[PDB]
Amino acid sequence: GSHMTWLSDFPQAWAETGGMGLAVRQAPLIIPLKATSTPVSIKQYPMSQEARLGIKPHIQRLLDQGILVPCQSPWNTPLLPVKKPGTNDYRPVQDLREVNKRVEDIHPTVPNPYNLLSGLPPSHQWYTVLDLKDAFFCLRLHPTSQPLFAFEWRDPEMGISGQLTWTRLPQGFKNSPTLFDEALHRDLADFRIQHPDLILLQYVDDLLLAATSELDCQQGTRALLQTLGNLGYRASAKKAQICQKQVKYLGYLLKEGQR
Amino acid sequence: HMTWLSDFPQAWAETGGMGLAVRQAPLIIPLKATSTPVSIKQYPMSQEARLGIKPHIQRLLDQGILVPCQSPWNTPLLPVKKPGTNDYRPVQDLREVNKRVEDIHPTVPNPYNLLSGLPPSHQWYTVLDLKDAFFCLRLHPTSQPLFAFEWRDPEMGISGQLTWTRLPQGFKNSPTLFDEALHRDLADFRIQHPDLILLQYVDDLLLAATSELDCQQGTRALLQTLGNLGYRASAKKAQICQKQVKYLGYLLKEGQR
DNA sequence: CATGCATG
DNA sequence: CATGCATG
Repeated sequence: GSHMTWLSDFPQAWAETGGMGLAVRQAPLIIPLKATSTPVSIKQYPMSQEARLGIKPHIQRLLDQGILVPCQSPWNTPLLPVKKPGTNDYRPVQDLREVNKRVEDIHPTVPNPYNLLSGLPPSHQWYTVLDLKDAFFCLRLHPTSQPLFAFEWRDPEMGISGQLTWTRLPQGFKNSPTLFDEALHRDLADFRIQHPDLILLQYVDDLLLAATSELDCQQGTRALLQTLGNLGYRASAKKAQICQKQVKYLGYLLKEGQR
Repeated sequence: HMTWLSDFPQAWAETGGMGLAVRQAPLIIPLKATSTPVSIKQYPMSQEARLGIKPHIQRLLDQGILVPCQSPWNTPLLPVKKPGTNDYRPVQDLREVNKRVEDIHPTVPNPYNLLSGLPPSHQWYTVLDLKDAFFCLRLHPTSQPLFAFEWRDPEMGISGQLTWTRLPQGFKNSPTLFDEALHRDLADFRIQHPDLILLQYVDDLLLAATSELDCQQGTRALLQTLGNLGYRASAKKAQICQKQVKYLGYLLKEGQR
């Protein structure tokens, strides 16, 4: 149709119009520690006022959304101000290595990008590719697990005088990809059943919907967006590839052939 | 009916846990322009009272509804009672805090004027009350300092104060902020169900339908919507699809009492 | 920045 | 054994 019509018919489905997501059907996650792990408090590396100002907006947006909350924890990991090469564009990166080492690994069951796409039958050649924005943040952390990802932050304006931590699955945590992948799979099982004429590929927060015609792809995408929104997820409108015979997915490019 | 608790896990507190209004962003509480922090010292309480209350504080702590803090503000924590031998419940005297917070217009219905506008045509009702309603709304970090109170406890690792991360009890504007929050959230539901009459008084709801079937279809949709929005109803108190129910202290069968 | 590992 | 760099 247009892209704008897609934005208009599904405001709750896109991160750009429906605010940040939160998976309503997902119970708070408990992060099991290794049998012998004990809290570790890695001190915050000194940070220049310039770098701090540079990442302040990132922290603020999260605080305003309740994604970051104040806490007092025996755990602590460094907050790193990563500045884009040749610019004054900063972004925060939390070094969670010491926490990851004390958390038990979860054998990732995420499918191989290649096989996933290699299964698509030649009968379904119309595609819609979406990627959920701030995916991990849509999954809540049980309060007993929140203390694990604490970091230092100071700002009188926000009434923060010590530490903050995440209420959602953090970026940088080793099991986030698989935990999210499994969550979205559970949440989309119903959709798959309601649409036997459609193929749905999903790799963590990346989705590819395949149909036999532009019409079926159109109607399937409407259903998918409505389902994702109701479920509490948010797709990136700016990056979406709706109803095309040629799309980019998981690094792979599929036109009527592959990459 | 046992299908209600099995079919709608997210809508009931028992199966869905502490709620959290997903459409409602953490709340900022505006202080009056003249206001200044108030520090009221904690009145010492019997070691027997600090026991019957200890569990509450602990439970909130563990759910993250309470958090340690250092704040310029401080209000009393009162050891209330009950007929029982050891039934002490927390009561925070937020009066000095309320006097310093900017007032907001009362938008809550008048109790009775709510039922007065109830068509005789709708005689099938469902009464639901939301559990821990105010707690579904979060407090922005910037406004959390306002509600702090003293609890030095070695056992849990508290060196001084604790404060709320959710809309607290005793805060003058809690009833109004929740009522307005729930009203906005259930608006789409009202529009999509014109043949249904929905009354809302803070955390007390009453759904009215023309027939038993309509009530059941309506109730299923309401619970589904509440769950998705993050609210939680008390399945234990719920009166589902029946012509005689009690709502807002009003007994209403086929003739209001 | 800190640094874990595949890599020669 | 030494080290480039992807990733926290």
